[PDB]
Amino acid sequence: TLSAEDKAAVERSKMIEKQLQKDKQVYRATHRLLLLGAGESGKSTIVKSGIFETKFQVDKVNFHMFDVERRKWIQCFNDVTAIIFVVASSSTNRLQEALNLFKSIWNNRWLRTISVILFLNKQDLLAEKVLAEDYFPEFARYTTPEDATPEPGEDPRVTRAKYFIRDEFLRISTASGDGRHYCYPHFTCAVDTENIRRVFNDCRDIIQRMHLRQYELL
Amino acid sequence: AWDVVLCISGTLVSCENALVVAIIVGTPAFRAPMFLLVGSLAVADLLAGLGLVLHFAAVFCIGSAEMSLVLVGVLAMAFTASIGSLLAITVDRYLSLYNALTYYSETTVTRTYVMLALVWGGALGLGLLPVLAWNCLDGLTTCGVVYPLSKNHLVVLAIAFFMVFGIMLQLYAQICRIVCRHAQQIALQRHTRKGIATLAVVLGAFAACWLPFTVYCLLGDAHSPPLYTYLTLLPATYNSMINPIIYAFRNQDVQKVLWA
Amino acid sequence: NTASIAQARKLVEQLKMEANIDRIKVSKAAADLMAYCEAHAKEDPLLTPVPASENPFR
Amino acid sequence: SELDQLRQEAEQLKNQIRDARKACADATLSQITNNIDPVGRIQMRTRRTLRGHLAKIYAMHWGTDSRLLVSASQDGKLIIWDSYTTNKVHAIPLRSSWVMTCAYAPSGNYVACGGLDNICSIYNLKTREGNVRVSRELAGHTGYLSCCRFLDDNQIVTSSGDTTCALWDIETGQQTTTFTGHTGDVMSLSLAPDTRLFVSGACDASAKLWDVREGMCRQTFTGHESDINAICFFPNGNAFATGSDDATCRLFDLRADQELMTYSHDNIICGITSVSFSKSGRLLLAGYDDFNCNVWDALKADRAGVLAGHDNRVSCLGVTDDGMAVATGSWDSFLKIWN
Amino acid sequence: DVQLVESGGGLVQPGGSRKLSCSASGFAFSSFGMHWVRQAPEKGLEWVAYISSGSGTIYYADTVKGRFTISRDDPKNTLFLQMTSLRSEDTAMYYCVRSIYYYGSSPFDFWGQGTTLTVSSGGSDIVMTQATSSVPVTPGLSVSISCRSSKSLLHSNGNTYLYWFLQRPGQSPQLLIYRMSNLASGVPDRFSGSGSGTAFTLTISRLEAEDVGVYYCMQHLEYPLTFGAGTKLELK
Ligand SMILES: CCCCCCCC/C=C\CCCCCCCC(=O)NCCO
Repeated sequence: TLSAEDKAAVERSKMIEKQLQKDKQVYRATHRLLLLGAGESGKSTIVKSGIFETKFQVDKVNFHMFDVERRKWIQCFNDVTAIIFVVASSSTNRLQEALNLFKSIWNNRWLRTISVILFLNKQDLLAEKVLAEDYFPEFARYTTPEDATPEPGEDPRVTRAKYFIRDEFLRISTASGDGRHYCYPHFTCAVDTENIRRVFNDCRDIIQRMHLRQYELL
Repeated sequence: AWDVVLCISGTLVSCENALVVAIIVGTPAFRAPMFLLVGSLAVADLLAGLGLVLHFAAVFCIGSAEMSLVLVGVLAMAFTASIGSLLAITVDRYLSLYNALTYYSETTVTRTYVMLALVWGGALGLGLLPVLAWNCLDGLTTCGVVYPLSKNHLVVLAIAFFMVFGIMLQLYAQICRIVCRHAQQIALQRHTRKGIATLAVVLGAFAACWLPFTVYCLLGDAHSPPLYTYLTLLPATYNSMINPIIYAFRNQDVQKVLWA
Repeated sequence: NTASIAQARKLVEQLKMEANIDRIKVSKAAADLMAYCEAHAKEDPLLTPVPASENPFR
Repeated sequence: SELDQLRQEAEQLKNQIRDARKACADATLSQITNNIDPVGRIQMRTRRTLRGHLAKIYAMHWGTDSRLLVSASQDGKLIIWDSYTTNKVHAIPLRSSWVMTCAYAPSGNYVACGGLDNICSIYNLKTREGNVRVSRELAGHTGYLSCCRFLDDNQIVTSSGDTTCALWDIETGQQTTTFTGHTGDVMSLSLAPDTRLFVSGACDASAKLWDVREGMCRQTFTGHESDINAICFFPNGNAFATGSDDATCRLFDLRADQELMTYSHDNIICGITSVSFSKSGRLLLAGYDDFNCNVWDALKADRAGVLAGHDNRVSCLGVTDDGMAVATGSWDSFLKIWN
Repeated sequence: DVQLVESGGGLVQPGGSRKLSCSASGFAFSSFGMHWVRQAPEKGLEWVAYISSGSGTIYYADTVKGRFTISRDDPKNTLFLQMTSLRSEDTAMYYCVRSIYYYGSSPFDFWGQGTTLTVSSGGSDIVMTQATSSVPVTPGLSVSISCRSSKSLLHSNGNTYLYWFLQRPGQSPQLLIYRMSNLASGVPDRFSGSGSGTAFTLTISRLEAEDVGVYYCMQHLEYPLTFGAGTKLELK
């Protein structure tokens, strides 16, 4: 049927599809993360011309975290596996804006299947400020959840405020989860070297939960 | 005259598995290892149903001994491929969780091909004995319950449905080990029915359909009443009817494709 | 200071230029879009289906 | 002060413009189109599906021969398809994986691309070495590229996210003209049939009719309550259509200088990502976020069909010069040919 | 910049063997299919071999099948032809040709210098016909060469796979027209191609003194590829 020349064209098409498959084999072997936060949040501390890509490898698994006027571009990112959210534990009352920002991320139409890793940075500053809340009157009627496991040698008031902030984020987290995405919070300090294993494990159990939900086991 | 019931059950099983195979093949998107294994199970069930219809037609219209002897081996290959597809699907499910991160590499495709090859090589190896190696026509080799097959073959093919049930149950226990941890973690910061129901449905139907025959084949001879072998082989076809519903017809994308 | 007056005056000339155009009645500016469609309706494949004999994507 | 009186003068001019526009409007298009026969049900079936892209598809553009087309996706590939036989003529890797637009030279010797790199890249398809090479890199924009369209082998207009368009000279790389006056980011543009004029819609919910020769905003059009994502000239170059986030399309006329018709329905609530016309300008092919593409009757606004075969949102569509087929891309990495 | 340099020629006794090499430099070698085409001293061109891109398809001529083997080495950009059991009819000059196939490309658009091989003394194929074989012309006058085919070349998809080559004395051939109506790149627009089905004509206008040589027609519809006898243009 084909002419002597159309067969060569088809051969070229196949030899192109071969390289396309070879590239797809490596496209799917990397996990894409969307680091997010404000300038003073502490993003630079965690990283250990409008886009700043990065590459790293943990236990033979390659990650493609790339740090990035947010309503449009962030909408084109419905394929990442997890979002890393960095917030400052210190209240000007810009913290509320962060909460608002978080809310906007959670309810977005094209980000309703992307789980969020949450980092609550600047623990030392919060502890110093508390030892030396007022802007959230609801903190008066708050009791530390029993599940709390505060670090040794910590005043109960610091634990109260810390868990108050964490649960304030988790309140909007759990409002409309629907089971398709969750939030993984952590209390990261300035000098902390384990922040990479936390992302590793959270990315692992995100996928484990997705699979379990596929099998109707969860 | 239960043969008519057996034939109609085979026809219904074949219809369901044919629908599953058509849905899977039609869409070029469904080519992941899970879909390959599900399609393998559906094809094996369809082949079993077609074999059961052909043997009813043969013993009803075309009284040929060779055709019956070939089909009473084909059905034995089909119901060994179908109960090997399940043990394949379960080992895929447990490594898609033990290896959640690397599950989307190419080594998974290689292991899927290896499992499929070792599923079909065994259906052929333990489905050719009824014709090739040992039969009941002559030789006096302790003829088994079924018309043309030896007792030894039917003991071997009962020691298998026990080993392949034991491993499957062990792997699902290991899966529940993780499901419990995840459920506890979810319930912690939120202040069981789904997992238990799914496990019971997918692990009790399999057992309560292939334990009756697999026990009859070990505690019976050619002198037992015929109805017994008709009574214990209805659950086997019931399982082939159930499996498509459990696996293929409970996936969101497959259901959406079906709706169109 | 100077920037505000500069941008205001620039917008002033812009508004002059925009408002100095000659506009026509919609009754005539709408009949053209009807005449164009009626005139060219014949050679519009998607509008009028063509037999698969000459359809390159058949 | 000068500011106050200037403000009163500006608002007076605005109200005068509004009053003149109201006076010029006597009979609506819908009233005149009461006697034309309805288009009738439009049934379109897919004919080719073009697989091979690794990620979501952002842009798509036909060739002038109605057979070749180019597509760009998130994975950083620019693929040239022979639609007739579904063949991959070329596959071009990108230096930057953030590309949001693609164009095909009207002659056929070059292609263009750009995105979050703020640079427009022109690729030569007919090198003597038998490969595809980066012919030119145009830089100077302060924001991401939203759209780009060739005027000829030597000139290309581009719209950036810094509210400014441009008109370059590819041989040298220096912008021969610059268009400024928008308030928000410009999201699209559409060259006129004669290439003497073009339009553009921005996030400020306004569309401006520019002039390539000198660079003056001839007219400004408003009426949308949200961003304008897509824009297209009528085949005769005497009108255009705009699609916005408020789930409505609007047909503007240049001569009358005001809106003519609105295409919307209550049961439609999703945004619009792309619009296109038919060779006779009798069908308007919008592309919505609900994975569908309604087919509006341009002269009556009454729907006439749907293109429902995509598994994700439709991000781009186009119609061939001969008006023989319509291609649609989407976020599931497949292009579909329809007719 | 583009060069195809062939080597490995010389004198061979009958029944011996030899190897010809083609070094290609200045273009993307791996993207091009290659041909070996030979011309006996006082004769026209004759296709010999073909190896596609990626070495996924190798064709041989019926006169050399079994004896000749064609191969390529992409990493070092070389093309090889191994000849064994050399007859006395394998005396000729061999040319290395490049060809790229995709929608709208121009195959057969660069020929090497060529190398000489001399050996001491000791069907259903499409036939191309050029009935006329000599034409005397003067500068400033229009010429018309003709070619004929035994089979209809117009393919179903709408193409017509006919090519035109021009060999000047002492130099390798050169592509003028491909698919009988498409002018190549770098050729003056005075040349024009025409024809329909089985009779084809090449028309020349404003003839100059740099158009003296032999003109060949070739068919690419189906293998093997067959050349014409070769019309010759003489100076007055
Ligand atoms: C690598 C995977 C291997 C898994 C093996 C699983 C054990 C096989 C289970 C079940 C096999 C049962 C075979 C029944 C034979 C039917 C005879 C018949 O139809 N007679 C009708 C005439 O009355």
